[PDB]
Amino acid sequence: EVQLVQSGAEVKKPGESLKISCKGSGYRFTSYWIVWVRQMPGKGLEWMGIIYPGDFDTKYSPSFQGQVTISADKSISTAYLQWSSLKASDTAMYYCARLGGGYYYLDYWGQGTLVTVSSASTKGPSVFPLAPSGGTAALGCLVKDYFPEPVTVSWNSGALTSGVHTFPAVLQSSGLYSLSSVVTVPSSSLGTQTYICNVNHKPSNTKVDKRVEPK
Amino acid sequence: NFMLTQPHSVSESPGKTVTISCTRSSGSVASDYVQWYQQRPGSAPTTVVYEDNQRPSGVPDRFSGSIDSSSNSASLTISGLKTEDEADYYCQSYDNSSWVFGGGTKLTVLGQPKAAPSVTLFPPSSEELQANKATLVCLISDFYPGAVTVAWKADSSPVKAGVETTTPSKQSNNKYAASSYLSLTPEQWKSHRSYSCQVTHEGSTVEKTVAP
Repeated sequence: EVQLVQSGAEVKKPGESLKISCKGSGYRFTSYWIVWVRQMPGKGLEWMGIIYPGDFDTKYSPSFQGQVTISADKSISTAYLQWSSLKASDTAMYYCARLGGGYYYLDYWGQGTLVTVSSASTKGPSVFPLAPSGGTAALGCLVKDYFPEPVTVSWNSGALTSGVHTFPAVLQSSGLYSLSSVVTVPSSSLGTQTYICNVNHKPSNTKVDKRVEPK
Repeated sequence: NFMLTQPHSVSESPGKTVTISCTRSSGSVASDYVQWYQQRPGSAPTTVVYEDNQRPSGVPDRFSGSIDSSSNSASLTISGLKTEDEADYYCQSYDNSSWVFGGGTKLTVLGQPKAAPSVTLFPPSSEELQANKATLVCLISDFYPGAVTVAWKADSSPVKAGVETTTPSKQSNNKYAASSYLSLTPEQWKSHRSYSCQVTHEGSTVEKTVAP
């Protein structure tokens, strides 16, 4: 099975250098061109360049020439994309793909590497209870001012899944994120069932368990 | 330096046929081969057409490429539309050893129920007020199509400052959700008689109100 596996998501500050990777397996790595593509959040595909690992033949798109370095390490079947000085505008998803099969096309893709570049510093969230029509009540918690993503929210340590709606975060002008999770429950269950939102924020080594009760 | 121009969005009923055109600004389209890629949200692109009209294995025969040299364009044609064909489609060709992508076309498969948003509005928690802060939370869900406008009001007066709103995002049930946050000092919150979140969708407005 042919396969291209890219390196994990990166969160960086502007000015830092970064080298991300694309590892080939199940084929002769030196015998196929590797393409790099950029996709900024919510935008289209942009060709960055291409490289033939066999002889390091490398071509860049005009808009990327001199902005980034494409290279390869033959001995470990890995192609690379690197920056010497990250800009916030380098925030994007990066894909690699193999040009293969008698005319070739992009037949295998890496899973993508997300690069987030921001001046924001790591910060754990402040969690606030959102206290509770028909026999149905809505309650939740507000996960305020954290960086970076992701935060994971569960209810009653994963015991409550039905009626749970966790909304995608907003990015504020401060560079910090905020999200909300709300759960819909039978109103008859209020005061007979405990409701606690478990908010884990790995990057800040912070986990909060917020009990939510009627005002 | 040539560009590949394609329409921002096409749409069609399921079972029918839709066409996505790709036009190049310089040179003749027959000079370089044209590829098409499909990309669903949260996923890597896949090749669906290469070498103008070839179909990679695995790709349904409902996908086909063509070239129209008179209008200097290439086309992706999808017959017998299915909901899974909802995605972004990118054409791609060559300009002297450098790859050029079209801007992409969002394909919408019609037929989905139009739904008005459900709005839940939360006042600032007693705990947040203790930290000398206040946030109003407007949760907007189950609306289709995915486009809403949010307006905040202090009593009956518009509020522009301290407003952050998300883009609509697709839920699991193929409807859309979004949220809006109004930031206030505890003093502003105690000052007014009420605050309101107004959500407009397809010309109709749902308004929720909370009070200190």
